[PDB]
Amino acid sequence: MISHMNPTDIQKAMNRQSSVGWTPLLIACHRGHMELVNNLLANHARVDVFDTEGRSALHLAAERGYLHVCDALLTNKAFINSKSRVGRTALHLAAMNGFTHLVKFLIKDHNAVIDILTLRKQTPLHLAAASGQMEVCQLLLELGANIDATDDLGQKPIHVAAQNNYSEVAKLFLQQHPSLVN
Amino acid sequence: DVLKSTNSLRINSKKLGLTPLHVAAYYGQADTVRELLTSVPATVKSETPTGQSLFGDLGTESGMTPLHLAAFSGNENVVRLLLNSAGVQVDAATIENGYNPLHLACFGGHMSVVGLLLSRSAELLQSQDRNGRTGLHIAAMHGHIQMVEILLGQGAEINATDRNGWTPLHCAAKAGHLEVVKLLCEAGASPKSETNYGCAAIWFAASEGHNEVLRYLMNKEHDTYGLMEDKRFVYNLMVVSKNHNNKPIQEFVLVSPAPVDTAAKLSNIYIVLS
Repeated sequence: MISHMNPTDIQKAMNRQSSVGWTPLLIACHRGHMELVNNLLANHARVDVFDTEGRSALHLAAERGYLHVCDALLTNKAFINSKSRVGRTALHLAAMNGFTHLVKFLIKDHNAVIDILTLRKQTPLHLAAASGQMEVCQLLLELGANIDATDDLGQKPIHVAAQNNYSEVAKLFLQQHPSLVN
Repeated sequence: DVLKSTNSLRINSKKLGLTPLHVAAYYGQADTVRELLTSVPATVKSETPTGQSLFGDLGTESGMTPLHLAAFSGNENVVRLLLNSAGVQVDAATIENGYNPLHLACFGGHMSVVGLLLSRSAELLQSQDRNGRTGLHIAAMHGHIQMVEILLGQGAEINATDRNGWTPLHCAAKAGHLEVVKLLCEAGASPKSETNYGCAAIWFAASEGHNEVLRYLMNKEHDTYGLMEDKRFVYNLMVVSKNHNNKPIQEFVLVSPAPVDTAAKLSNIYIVLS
């Protein structure tokens, strides 16, 4: 109803940013109103907007874990392997916040790179082990990556698992025993 | 838009060999850049400038894509757009001068663009130019300190030669940026490191002024008996000692492993060169 009575300046409405730096793609993809995201992308809003934290709609929807919102973004030529101020990809946030279907959707459905480093040089297996999500790390090891890839502090993954003392995640990296990292 | 009705929007050769997308990518504003991405094929690697170029230290660059200039003036949002465009070409990025946009970020501070590019590519820390220089050489010889700190932070080989054998500590010593030399010495490069004419760091630190770089490098390890046979080094050490109250010649005597041999033999080299 608002999008009827403007000929082209709809885009001038859709390309503006909030005080945070948000476009309504960032808010709608931040909430997960899926049909609204289908409405905004049919109304051709630019997916390459960025907030003050350097984040795109894949980082917000991947942060809250919505499948068809990210699917709707990637149909609208969104860019996976974009990075934030911390250099976090969408796989980093989905691995941080426990969405295994979104991880399978990115890596399997859209060929996202597994071993993406942050600004702190962190793969999402131990950025996933930072929040300590066991089945997510089961999925990342089921897809396979460089386990003992050191971080900015030279951190093999069980070090980051031990800083936030998640015992079952260390039971995953050690009970499976793929790298002999005791 | 009104000129987009008529013009081809990638023209300029007279007095500047470039495109309007270079100028739009250079001075900032980003949605204008987006519209020019929809109108111009977005990676053109423009031309040689005629008469009088922009860019300061780049008096002439042949084939700069507009990713380079957005990497150059700082333009970080435009960097984020051009890293997500159709023709990105962050890796090859070749110029007749030889540079890559990480180096063009090194010509200024512009550490945000360095974070964007090293976060994006990361096969660019070890990217050498046509003259063999890396980014640590250019960040050294332009004296951007925290740029060198970040460039060691991502991790680069410090003892890395050019095609003539220049370590970046040679370029930092020749440019005489003292704190860059303190950073490279304090966490890295060996001062006993030659060149492809036979040199060291103190030969460049003596060849062009710079008493304090000369006393810092002279406090480090070096081969004096290889230095006193270089008569140009002896002459330039005389020249610097003339200006700086002949403390550095005293320092070159008192550092050497046999100070009496160095004072006596080097005094004879003075009298023979007289």
